[PDB]
Amino acid sequence: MRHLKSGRKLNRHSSHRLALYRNQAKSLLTHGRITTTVPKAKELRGFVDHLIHLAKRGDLHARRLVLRDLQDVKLVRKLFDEIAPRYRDRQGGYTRVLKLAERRRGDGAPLALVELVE
Amino acid sequence: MKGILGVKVGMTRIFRDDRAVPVTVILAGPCPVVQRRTPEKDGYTAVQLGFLPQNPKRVNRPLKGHFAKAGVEPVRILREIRDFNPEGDTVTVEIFKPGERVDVTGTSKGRGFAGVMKRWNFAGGPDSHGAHKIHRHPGSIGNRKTPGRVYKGKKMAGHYGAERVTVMNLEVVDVIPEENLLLVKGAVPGPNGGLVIVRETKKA
Amino acid sequence: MNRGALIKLVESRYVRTDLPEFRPGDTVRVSYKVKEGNRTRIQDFEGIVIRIRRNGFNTTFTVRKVSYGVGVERIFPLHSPLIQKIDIVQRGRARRAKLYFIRNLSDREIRRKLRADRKRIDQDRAAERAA
Amino acid sequence: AKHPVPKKKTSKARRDARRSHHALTPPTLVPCPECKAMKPPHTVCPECGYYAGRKVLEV
Amino acid sequence: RRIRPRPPRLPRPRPR
Amino acid sequence: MIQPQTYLEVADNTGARKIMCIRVLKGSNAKYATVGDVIVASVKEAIPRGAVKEGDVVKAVVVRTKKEIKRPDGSAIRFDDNAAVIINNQLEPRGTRVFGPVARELREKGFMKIVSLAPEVL
RNA sequence: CGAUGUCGGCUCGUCGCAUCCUGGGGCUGAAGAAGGUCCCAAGGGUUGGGCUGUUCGCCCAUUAAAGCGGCACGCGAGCUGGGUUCAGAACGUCGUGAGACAGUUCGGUCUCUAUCCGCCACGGGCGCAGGAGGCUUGAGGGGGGCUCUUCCUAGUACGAGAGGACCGGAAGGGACGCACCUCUGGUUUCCCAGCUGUCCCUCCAGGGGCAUAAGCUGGGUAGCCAUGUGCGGAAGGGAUAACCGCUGAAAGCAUCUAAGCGGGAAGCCCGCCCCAAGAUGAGGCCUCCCACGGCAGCCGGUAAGGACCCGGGAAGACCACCCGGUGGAUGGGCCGGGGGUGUAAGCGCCGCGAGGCGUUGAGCCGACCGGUCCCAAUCGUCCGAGGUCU
RNA sequence: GAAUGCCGGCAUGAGUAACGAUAAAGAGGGUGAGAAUCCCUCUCGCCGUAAGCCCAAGGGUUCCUACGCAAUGGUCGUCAG
RNA sequence: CGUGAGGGAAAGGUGAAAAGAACCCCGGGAGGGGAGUGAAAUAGAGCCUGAAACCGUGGGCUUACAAGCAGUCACGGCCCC
Ligand SMILES: [K+]
Ligand SMILES: [Mg+2]
Ligand SMILES: [Mg+2]
Ligand SMILES: [Mg+2]
Ligand SMILES: [Mg+2]
Ligand SMILES: [Mg+2]
Ligand SMILES: [Mg+2]
Ligand SMILES: [Mg+2]
Ligand SMILES: [Mg+2]
Ligand SMILES: [Mg+2]
Ligand SMILES: [Mg+2]
Ligand SMILES: [Mg+2]
Ligand SMILES: [Mg+2]
Ligand SMILES: [Mg+2]
Ligand SMILES: [Mg+2]
Ligand SMILES: [Mg+2]
Ligand SMILES: [Mg+2]
Ligand SMILES: [Mg+2]
Ligand SMILES: [Mg+2]
Ligand SMILES: [Mg+2]
Ligand SMILES: [Mg+2]
Ligand SMILES: [Mg+2]
Ligand SMILES: [Mg+2]
Ligand SMILES: [Mg+2]
Ligand SMILES: [Mg+2]
Ligand SMILES: [Mg+2]
Ligand SMILES: [Mg+2]
Ligand SMILES: [Mg+2]
Ligand SMILES: [Mg+2]
Ligand SMILES: [Mg+2]
Ligand SMILES: [Mg+2]
Ligand SMILES: [Mg+2]
Ligand SMILES: [Mg+2]
Ligand SMILES: [Mg+2]
Ligand SMILES: [Mg+2]
Ligand SMILES: [Mg+2]
Ligand SMILES: [Mg+2]
Ligand SMILES: [Mg+2]
Ligand SMILES: [Mg+2]
Ligand SMILES: [Mg+2]
Ligand SMILES: [Mg+2]
Ligand SMILES: [Mg+2]
Ligand SMILES: [Mg+2]
Ligand SMILES: [Mg+2]
Ligand SMILES: [Mg+2]
Ligand SMILES: [Mg+2]
Ligand SMILES: [Mg+2]
Ligand SMILES: [Mg+2]
Ligand SMILES: [Mg+2]
Ligand SMILES: [Mg+2]
Ligand SMILES: [Mg+2]
Ligand SMILES: [Mg+2]
Ligand SMILES: [Mg+2]
Ligand SMILES: [Mg+2]
Ligand SMILES: [Mg+2]
Ligand SMILES: [Mg+2]
Ligand SMILES: [Mg+2]
Ligand SMILES: [Mg+2]
Ligand SMILES: [Mg+2]
Ligand SMILES: [Mg+2]
Ligand SMILES: [Mg+2]
Ligand SMILES: [Mg+2]
Ligand SMILES: [Mg+2]
Ligand SMILES: [Mg+2]
Ligand SMILES: [Mg+2]
Ligand SMILES: [Mg+2]
Ligand SMILES: [Mg+2]
Ligand SMILES: [Mg+2]
Ligand SMILES: [Mg+2]
Ligand SMILES: [Mg+2]
Ligand SMILES: [Mg+2]
Ligand SMILES: [Mg+2]
Ligand SMILES: [Mg+2]
Ligand SMILES: [Mg+2]
Ligand SMILES: [Mg+2]
Ligand SMILES: [Mg+2]
Ligand SMILES: [Mg+2]
Ligand SMILES: [Mg+2]
Ligand SMILES: [Mg+2]
Ligand SMILES: [Mg+2]
Ligand SMILES: [Mg+2]
Ligand SMILES: [Mg+2]
Ligand SMILES: [Mg+2]
Ligand SMILES: [Mg+2]
Ligand SMILES: [Mg+2]
Ligand SMILES: [Mg+2]
Ligand SMILES: [Mg+2]
Ligand SMILES: [Mg+2]
Ligand SMILES: [Mg+2]
Ligand SMILES: [Mg+2]
Ligand SMILES: [Mg+2]
Ligand SMILES: [Mg+2]
Ligand SMILES: [Mg+2]
Ligand SMILES: [Mg+2]
Ligand SMILES: [Mg+2]
Ligand SMILES: [Mg+2]
Ligand SMILES: [Mg+2]
Ligand SMILES: [Mg+2]
Ligand SMILES: [Mg+2]
Ligand SMILES: [Mg+2]
Ligand SMILES: [Mg+2]
Ligand SMILES: [Mg+2]
Ligand SMILES: [Mg+2]
Ligand SMILES: [Mg+2]
Ligand SMILES: [Mg+2]
Ligand SMILES: [Mg+2]
Ligand SMILES: [Mg+2]
Ligand SMILES: [Mg+2]
Ligand SMILES: [Mg+2]
Ligand SMILES: [Mg+2]
Ligand SMILES: [Mg+2]
Ligand SMILES: [Mg+2]
Ligand SMILES: [Mg+2]
Ligand SMILES: [Mg+2]
Ligand SMILES: [Mg+2]
Ligand SMILES: [Mg+2]
Ligand SMILES: [Mg+2]
Ligand SMILES: [Mg+2]
Ligand SMILES: [Mg+2]
Ligand SMILES: [Mg+2]
Ligand SMILES: [Mg+2]
Ligand SMILES: [Mg+2]
Ligand SMILES: [Mg+2]
Ligand SMILES: [Mg+2]
Ligand SMILES: [Mg+2]
Ligand SMILES: [Mg+2]
Ligand SMILES: [Mg+2]
Ligand SMILES: [Mg+2]
Ligand SMILES: [Mg+2]
Ligand SMILES: [Mg+2]
Ligand SMILES: [Mg+2]
Ligand SMILES: [Mg+2]
Ligand SMILES: [Mg+2]
Ligand SMILES: [Mg+2]
Ligand SMILES: [Mg+2]
Ligand SMILES: [Mg+2]
Ligand SMILES: [Mg+2]
Ligand SMILES: [Mg+2]
Ligand SMILES: [Mg+2]
Ligand SMILES: [Mg+2]
Ligand SMILES: [Mg+2]
Ligand SMILES: [Mg+2]
Ligand SMILES: [Mg+2]
Ligand SMILES: [Mg+2]
Ligand SMILES: [Mg+2]
Ligand SMILES: [Mg+2]
Ligand SMILES: [Mg+2]
Ligand SMILES: [Mg+2]
Ligand SMILES: [Mg+2]
Ligand SMILES: [Mg+2]
Ligand SMILES: [Mg+2]
Ligand SMILES: [Mg+2]
Ligand SMILES: [Mg+2]
Ligand SMILES: [Mg+2]
Ligand SMILES: [Mg+2]
Ligand SMILES: [Mg+2]
Ligand SMILES: [Mg+2]
Ligand SMILES: [Mg+2]
Ligand SMILES: [Mg+2]
Ligand SMILES: [Mg+2]
Ligand SMILES: [Mg+2]
Ligand SMILES: [Mg+2]
Ligand SMILES: [Mg+2]
Ligand SMILES: [Mg+2]
Ligand SMILES: [Mg+2]
Ligand SMILES: [Mg+2]
Ligand SMILES: [Mg+2]
Ligand SMILES: [Mg+2]
Ligand SMILES: [Mg+2]
Ligand SMILES: [Mg+2]
Ligand SMILES: [Mg+2]
Ligand SMILES: [Mg+2]
Ligand SMILES: [Mg+2]
Ligand SMILES: [Mg+2]
Ligand SMILES: [Mg+2]
Ligand SMILES: [Mg+2]
Ligand SMILES: [Mg+2]
Ligand SMILES: [Mg+2]
Ligand SMILES: [Mg+2]
Ligand SMILES: [Mg+2]
Ligand SMILES: [Mg+2]
Ligand SMILES: [Mg+2]
Ligand SMILES: [Mg+2]
Ligand SMILES: [Mg+2]
Ligand SMILES: [Mg+2]
Ligand SMILES: [Mg+2]
Ligand SMILES: [Mg+2]
Ligand SMILES: [Mg+2]
Ligand SMILES: [Mg+2]
Ligand SMILES: [Mg+2]
Ligand SMILES: [Mg+2]
Ligand SMILES: [Mg+2]
Ligand SMILES: [Mg+2]
Ligand SMILES: [Mg+2]
Ligand SMILES: [Mg+2]
Ligand SMILES: [Mg+2]
Ligand SMILES: [Mg+2]
Ligand SMILES: [Mg+2]
Ligand SMILES: [Mg+2]
Ligand SMILES: [Mg+2]
Ligand SMILES: [Mg+2]
Ligand SMILES: [Mg+2]
Ligand SMILES: [Mg+2]
Ligand SMILES: [Mg+2]
Ligand SMILES: [Mg+2]
Ligand SMILES: [Mg+2]
Ligand SMILES: [Mg+2]
Ligand SMILES: [Mg+2]
Ligand SMILES: [Mg+2]
Ligand SMILES: [Zn+2]
Repeated sequence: MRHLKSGRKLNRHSSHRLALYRNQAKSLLTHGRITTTVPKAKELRGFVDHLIHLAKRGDLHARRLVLRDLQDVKLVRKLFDEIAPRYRDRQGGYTRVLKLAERRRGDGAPLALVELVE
Repeated sequence: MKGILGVKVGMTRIFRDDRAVPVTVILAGPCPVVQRRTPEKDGYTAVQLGFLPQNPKRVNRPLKGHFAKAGVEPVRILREIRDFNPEGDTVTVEIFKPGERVDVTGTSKGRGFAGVMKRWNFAGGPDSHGAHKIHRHPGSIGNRKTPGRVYKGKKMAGHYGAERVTVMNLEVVDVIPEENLLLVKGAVPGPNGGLVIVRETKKA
Repeated sequence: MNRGALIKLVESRYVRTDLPEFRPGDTVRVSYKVKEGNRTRIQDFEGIVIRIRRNGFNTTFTVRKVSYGVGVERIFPLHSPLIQKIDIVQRGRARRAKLYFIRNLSDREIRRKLRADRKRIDQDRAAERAA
Repeated sequence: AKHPVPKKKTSKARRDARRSHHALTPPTLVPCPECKAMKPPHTVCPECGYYAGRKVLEV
Repeated sequence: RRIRPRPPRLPRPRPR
Repeated sequence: MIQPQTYLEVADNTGARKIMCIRVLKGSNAKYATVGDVIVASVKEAIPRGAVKEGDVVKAVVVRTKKEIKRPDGSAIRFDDNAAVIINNQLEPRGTRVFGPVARELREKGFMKIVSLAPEVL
């Protein structure tokens, strides 16, 4: 049973799943768009959207919060300076996931892109 | 033999005469009768009841014909109450008064493929003293050459829950017509937001 | 439909607003209605609140005291009509929301560990000045 | 355990009757409104790079 | 319940 | 929640200090006894020259439990030990005193004498 | 004998009845209560512990009772391996000896993969002469079936007394079962906090990794849960068993019977809950579709409708089932509430300092109850009747 | 036609068990007919009285470079003992 | 294979003649389709003949209320001559 439980396990133990979401966000907040597996893609939506929302608030507390996951002072700066402001009026939904048409060769995994919204 | 359709909403406890009473709230009314079954036409006596409004877009054509013949707005579920004839065209909570004693049918929580210990309360195996990869196993399932087969009905693992369960003889603690609310004492099958059926009890 | 709303509605007729607020660590006197033979009376229970479970109307609090050499804990539903009044006899200061740990301390250690919350004391005296 | 083992070789008929459920179902495809090419629904067209009536991705 | 103990008729099996 | 093997402090001046339950007297197979239930127990430890000595097989009523007990008013109550008071086959106490509070459930179950002897009923 | 694994235990039971208890009786050397003894009855029930490898037995404490047997002395491709069949070693005894002993002692390898039948669950297919969406009837199955105490009747009938009822009526329990999470009590793998060593970011402050597959410690929502909560055993109707009759011959009397009619069990049939029309004997009702083309038939396009695909779900191994797909609140984000944690960072003040106070119930914040089209369920495709004959 | 016969071929079990330490991965860029699996970068994790380094035995060209991918590599391969 | 003494295999066939398939086509290659050689190419080198087990495609008949050492005897239906 799993009744009303939220959030995938992704066949990773606790701390590895965590590093996964961080490294994804790092990659995403860097290139603005990445490709991953669909389940990985759906889980990233929330994790980054939360960080982006904290950049929108701009205070010191927010930066130190975000910096716990992202770790890179430059990248945080980018998030706070470049990324965030172009979402001031956007209330949630700062990311999108769209599904790709071709599976991977070596394991047939369904791929998708995840990107930051305009 | 009166009955009504409803939804399970959640439990709490109220206070009545320095006593705490666990209750379950059910949203029951109102339910429009949309067909009646008679001994002439159908062989028996019932009242087909409808419940919860439906987006008429989502109701197909064979169904649209059925409601219109009743003079009735489209509805999410149809269910019958057997041996029941309310005079009105609509049934509400007003048919049960506090103190009345009722039966409720719900669809039980589903435990999926359940082990033998959860489903049938077997004892499993010992947990040390040499117990070997059998700690939750059923044990013997038979004899030897006689009869040399397994009985029908033998309790084994398999799906559990998500099945029709009726709990009987519950006390009606209160009814709130202004909200179509029904307060029954005790526990009702199924998850919150679940469909239920509430009948007058068959208990004396 | 709003299922949570319906619940709180049923519940609402029993909700009390008349009782004082209090925090775990505080010392409190709960005047509880009790029945025996053949009468009903008011029996006081006075101790530290060591826990506060919150579930809206179903919030319950737990109070602990030593009576004639034995430790006693009492659990009360906060909106129980059987409670007449609750009197804050002292404000205490925990750094912790559940205080199970005092079960294993001496009367001395407890006094050290739960110092008077002087802030909420001035605060209690700031009110108690009526117009 | 005691090493269960098959008692009889399975008949050609019975192995093939087990396979009576093994047929693949053809992939489900729809034309893409821009380049008319056949593609999986709800996916970005991998031929012309369009999904939801706008160019999304460089093919 | 047979009152006279009955001999084993097979050894406990060994790797042999 | 008292069952066979469970030790209990005795809350009286009978002379026993600790008794160990060996049987709960509530039907053919009751699993646990609680406040107001009569148990049968052995005396595991006693003071010099009591009305009882180590080794006796006595009866006692449970007066305090460490598993909390629930009440019809929606409250509960719980004590720090499990204690009992030794009795005779007439449900009367055997000692002349009882120590510490006892549960009000005792009154309802007809252990009147004990309740008056108790310093406090909670 | 080109192998039918062997005591006891555990686990899971199912059956017999020559019945341990609970139900119905006859006789009694049956006053009452309580027994004795035989008859009917297999529905349910039949406890925990000490000793011993034990089955058995004895004992302790209870009990309505602590029933006896069958199923390869049921059950080792289900577990144990204490008993007992190997090799080591010792004691008593036998033998010159090697060695031996229904004599004893300590130790001694128990095999991941189920093909077929069978069983528990779940689908796919075809069928149920038009094709469809709903709602159902119940043939036939299964589940269940226990019982104690106290009180009133009444300290009455009965008895010298001790004691102590039938019938009837209330209340409270034990074990078992189903469901549930409001309370009580668990878990709650990252929801919060505290703490150590070390390496790091970025020097201070502030943080991050690692110490488990949570480093440790104090807590903990939803969910899943029991120790917690509700409810169930029935009631009632019918037919009977033993047993008791009514009327009554044969057989002028007598007879429960040969004709006929009563009473009578926890048992039987029904009633209660669950499954069920593959019930091929394929049922019924309501409603929608339509008599289209080319050649009881085939082919093509459609109708009602359905599937595919997608967002999901206290549904779930896959499958299925249920909800939703922009005409939209399905998930995700975001806002509000709940809920947990228990006063963040930063700054100001106090102290030489570890720290302390205020700002501040602050900051953070899974799942819960809601709101909101910010993100994503785009766009679509394929199936799918034209109704056999008296 | 049988000898649990001999040699060979091909079935069944079955698209099943398994794919050899639970130290762990993610993304971007490149190459190419083809890439989860080769190269490059960044991030994350693991060993560190070693899972680093140097000798002796044993092995005997496995070393370096270019060009390759039928087979060997438990998948893949453009990589490689 | 075995430390060694020692043990100890499997494996023959294009065609008369290489005339061993230029060249084009799909393909990274393998492989194939044409062209060509030959009396013959299911003689194409994984090559005389090419049996059987075994796997596949296509066609007729048949099968989803049926109880089986799988055949046989009878009858009827459908398909072929
Ligand atoms: K022997
Ligand atoms: Mg489930
Ligand atoms: Mg689990
Ligand atoms: Mg959800
Ligand atoms: Mg997580
Ligand atoms: Mg999940
Ligand atoms: Mg995996
Ligand atoms: Mg992994
Ligand atoms: Mg984990
Ligand atoms: Mg870790
Ligand atoms: Mg890790
Ligand atoms: Mg998409
Ligand atoms: Mg690959
Ligand atoms: Mg796809
Ligand atoms: Mg239902
Ligand atoms: Mg189990
Ligand atoms: Mg169960
Ligand atoms: Mg259980
Ligand atoms: Mg067990
Ligand atoms: Mg054991
Ligand atoms: Mg266990
Ligand atoms: Mg073992
Ligand atoms: Mg083993
Ligand atoms: Mg184990
Ligand atoms: Mg056996
Ligand atoms: Mg066996
Ligand atoms: Mg048989
Ligand atoms: Mg199910
Ligand atoms: Mg009321
Ligand atoms: Mg629920
Ligand atoms: Mg709620
Ligand atoms: Mg409302
Ligand atoms: Mg008092
Ligand atoms: Mg075995
Ligand atoms: Mg096995
Ligand atoms: Mg094993
Ligand atoms: Mg095996
Ligand atoms: Mg076999
Ligand atoms: Mg075959
Ligand atoms: Mg075949
Ligand atoms: Mg098969
Ligand atoms: Mg002694
Ligand atoms: Mg033999
Ligand atoms: Mg054999
Ligand atoms: Mg054999
Ligand atoms: Mg054999
Ligand atoms: Mg054998
Ligand atoms: Mg008999
Ligand atoms: Mg009797
Ligand atoms: Mg008598
Ligand atoms: Mg007498
Ligand atoms: Mg008798
Ligand atoms: Mg008799
Ligand atoms: Mg019986
Ligand atoms: Mg039986
Ligand atoms: Mg029996
Ligand atoms: Mg013992
Ligand atoms: Mg024993
Ligand atoms: Mg014994
Ligand atoms: Mg022993
Ligand atoms: Mg013996
Ligand atoms: Mg008796
Ligand atoms: Mg016994
Ligand atoms: Mg038996
Ligand atoms: Mg036997
Ligand atoms: Mg046996
Ligand atoms: Mg056996
Ligand atoms: Mg074994
Ligand atoms: Mg055995
Ligand atoms: Mg065997
Ligand atoms: Mg066997
Ligand atoms: Mg087993
Ligand atoms: Mg042994
Ligand atoms: Mg012995
Ligand atoms: Mg031995
Ligand atoms: Mg030996
Ligand atoms: Mg010896
Ligand atoms: Mg000797
Ligand atoms: Mg001699
Ligand atoms: Mg001698
Ligand atoms: Mg001999
Ligand atoms: Mg001898
Ligand atoms: Mg011998
Ligand atoms: Mg002897
Ligand atoms: Mg000896
Ligand atoms: Mg031994
Ligand atoms: Mg040893
Ligand atoms: Mg083993
Ligand atoms: Mg297998
Ligand atoms: Mg099988
Ligand atoms: Mg078979
Ligand atoms: Mg089916
Ligand atoms: Mg199907
Ligand atoms: Mg009918
Ligand atoms: Mg049948
Ligand atoms: Mg029936
Ligand atoms: Mg039945
Ligand atoms: Mg009386
Ligand atoms: Mg009862
Ligand atoms: Mg809750
Ligand atoms: Mg809880
Ligand atoms: Mg609670
Ligand atoms: Mg709790
Ligand atoms: Mg965290
Ligand atoms: Mg941590
Ligand atoms: Mg650190
Ligand atoms: Mg620092
Ligand atoms: Mg590190
Ligand atoms: Mg490390
Ligand atoms: Mg680690
Ligand atoms: Mg806890
Ligand atoms: Mg914890
Ligand atoms: Mg929780
Ligand atoms: Mg329980
Ligand atoms: Mg009856
Ligand atoms: Mg009768
Ligand atoms: Mg007579
Ligand atoms: Mg007469
Ligand atoms: Mg005569
Ligand atoms: Mg007659
Ligand atoms: Mg009769
Ligand atoms: Mg009769
Ligand atoms: Mg009579
Ligand atoms: Mg009964
Ligand atoms: Mg049904
Ligand atoms: Mg049908
Ligand atoms: Mg049906
Ligand atoms: Mg039939
Ligand atoms: Mg039908
Ligand atoms: Mg799903
Ligand atoms: Mg739909
Ligand atoms: Mg659509
Ligand atoms: Mg649309
Ligand atoms: Mg939404
Ligand atoms: Mg939402
Ligand atoms: Mg809140
Ligand atoms: Mg709060
Ligand atoms: Mg502060
Ligand atoms: Mg601060
Ligand atoms: Mg200073
Ligand atoms: Mg909040
Ligand atoms: Mg959130
Ligand atoms: Mg709206
Ligand atoms: Mg399209
Ligand atoms: Mg022959
Ligand atoms: Mg062989
Ligand atoms: Mg063989
Ligand atoms: Mg054989
Ligand atoms: Mg051979
Ligand atoms: Mg041969
Ligand atoms: Mg051979
Ligand atoms: Mg061979
Ligand atoms: Mg094969
Ligand atoms: Mg498979
Ligand atoms: Mg298999
Ligand atoms: Mg498998
Ligand atoms: Mg292997
Ligand atoms: Mg596998
Ligand atoms: Mg590996
Ligand atoms: Mg591995
Ligand atoms: Mg490990
Ligand atoms: Mg890459
Ligand atoms: Mg790339
Ligand atoms: Mg690759
Ligand atoms: Mg590749
Ligand atoms: Mg590389
Ligand atoms: Mg070191
Ligand atoms: Mg060398
Ligand atoms: Mg070598
Ligand atoms: Mg070489
Ligand atoms: Mg070199
Ligand atoms: Mg080289
Ligand atoms: Mg190299
Ligand atoms: Mg190279
Ligand atoms: Mg290769
Ligand atoms: Mg290749
Ligand atoms: Mg080559
Ligand atoms: Mg290879
Ligand atoms: Mg390979
Ligand atoms: Mg390998
Ligand atoms: Mg390759
Ligand atoms: Mg290459
Ligand atoms: Mg290599
Ligand atoms: Mg050798
Ligand atoms: Mg060699
Ligand atoms: Mg040799
Ligand atoms: Mg040769
Ligand atoms: Mg030649
Ligand atoms: Mg030649
Ligand atoms: Mg070419
Ligand atoms: Mg090419
Ligand atoms: Mg070529
Ligand atoms: Mg070709
Ligand atoms: Mg060619
Ligand atoms: Mg030619
Ligand atoms: Mg010729
Ligand atoms: Mg030829
Ligand atoms: Mg030839
Ligand atoms: Mg060949
Ligand atoms: Mg020749
Ligand atoms: Mg040839
Ligand atoms: Mg050939
Ligand atoms: Mg052939
Ligand atoms: Mg064929
Ligand atoms: Mg039939
Ligand atoms: Mg047929
Ligand atoms: Mg037959
Ligand atoms: Mg004939
Ligand atoms: Mg013929
Ligand atoms: Zn396109």
